[PDB]
Amino acid sequence: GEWEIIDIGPFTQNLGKFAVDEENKIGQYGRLTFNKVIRPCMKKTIYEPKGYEYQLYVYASDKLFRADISEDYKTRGRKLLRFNGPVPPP
Repeated sequence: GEWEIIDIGPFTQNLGKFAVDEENKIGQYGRLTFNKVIRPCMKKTIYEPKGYEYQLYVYASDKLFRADISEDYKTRGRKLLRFNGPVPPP
């Protein structure tokens, strides 16, 4: 469907790593150390253009953040859209 809760296994954990790595290039929160992605994790399907958006809760340097990631359907390239926090536990 258009909105879907997905698993928090390695694929999702690696999305969270990507978000923290990208956030370290902006440096808003200093040098963040990736800890863990936790539930819930949301996958939005984009039909035009084909692609996905992922909304994650990711612990980094033992703080909780919300990160939004785009992934292109055809090339699978990723972008960090949004990285906010600390946020309350879901």
